[PDB]
Amino acid sequence: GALNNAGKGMIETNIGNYIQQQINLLEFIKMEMADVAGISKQREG
Amino acid sequence: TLQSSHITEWLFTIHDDVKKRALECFLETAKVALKGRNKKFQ
Repeated sequence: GALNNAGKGMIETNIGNYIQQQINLLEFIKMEMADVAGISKQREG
Repeated sequence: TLQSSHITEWLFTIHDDVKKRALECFLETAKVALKGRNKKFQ
C-alpha cells in the first residue's frame, strides 16, 4: 500500500544553515580585526 | 558621518591637489596667451 500513500519525497539539503554559519564567522572575524586595530564600527562612521 | 568622511577624504585630498596644479597650469597658459595680441584681455 505504500504505492498509493506515504506522500512525496524531497531531495532537501541543509545548506542554508551552513551559509549562515559562514556569514556569522565572517562577521565575528571582521569584528575581531576591528578590535585588534582599535578601529571600532562606531569609530569608522 | 564624519568618521565615514575620513574614509574618502584621501580621494578628496588628492583631488584638491590635482585641481590646484591644474589651475596653476591654466594660469601659465593664460600668461602665455596674454602676449598674443588678443583684445579680450583688455
